[PDB]
Amino acid sequence: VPFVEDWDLVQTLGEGAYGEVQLAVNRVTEEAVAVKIVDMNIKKEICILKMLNHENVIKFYGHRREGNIQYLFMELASGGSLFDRIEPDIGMPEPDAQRFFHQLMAGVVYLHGIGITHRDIKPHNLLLDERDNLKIADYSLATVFRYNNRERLLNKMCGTLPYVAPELLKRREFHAEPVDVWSCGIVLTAMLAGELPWDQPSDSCQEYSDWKEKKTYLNPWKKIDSAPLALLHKILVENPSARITIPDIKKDRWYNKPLK
Ligand SMILES: CN(C)c1ncnc2nc[nH]c12
Ligand SMILES: [Cl-]
Repeated sequence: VPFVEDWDLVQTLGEGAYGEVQLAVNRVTEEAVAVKIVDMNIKKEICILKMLNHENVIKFYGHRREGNIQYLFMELASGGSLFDRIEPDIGMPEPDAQRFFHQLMAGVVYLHGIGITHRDIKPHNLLLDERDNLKIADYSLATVFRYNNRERLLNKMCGTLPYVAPELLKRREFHAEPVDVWSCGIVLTAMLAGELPWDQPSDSCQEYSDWKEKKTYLNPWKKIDSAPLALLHKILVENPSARITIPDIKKDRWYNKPLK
């Protein structure tokens, strides 16, 4: 079994483009963490990771260079991902979706508050701890959109097409926060319907045209109760300046509904 200083690398949790993530167990003390292995953009990632301190964001423990391998030591989420809690074509019980959505908003308010955009919110990047607490993971696409209290517009296109906001396909430059809000709306759809609404929010996508024409008698919308669906009407708004902000999501009727 491979090892790093005091830790044993004992199994693969994830295989992504950006290296492997391993379960690491201190042989002495028995503490289990996760270790991202990069065979060396990473200067920046580690800088953002060291900023992160919130119960709904993956904590960064530190890194070691060992030749051309960088090791990034991070909080372990032993509950797997939100992706594995979503039943295809069904989703999950509304009260569980609501709790995960509450946690996802707490995490995203946190990141936006330290001027960080995640840029790839999707169920594979939302991990669960042993108590099913949600942790926003993977800061490999994350970037600074606010510094010294001044906003910078983004112009890099990145993310995952079914989760990306339409302005990202159409505008030369756009605001960071409404793109992350949109991807949370697609995550909420996936949790309540167990299906993604469209391949991408482009005019050439029939499913996206159908939503803009308010055909909510179609899937996935017909599986979603009127209350969460009215919130999805405010989140999945094509014009990012008309799109609901997180302060106004927090005042939404479904957001505040007591559930099982
Ligand atoms: C799958 N994967 C990337 C991970 N699994 C468990 N805990 C983690 N902490 C950071 N990434 C983790
Ligand atoms: Cl899905």
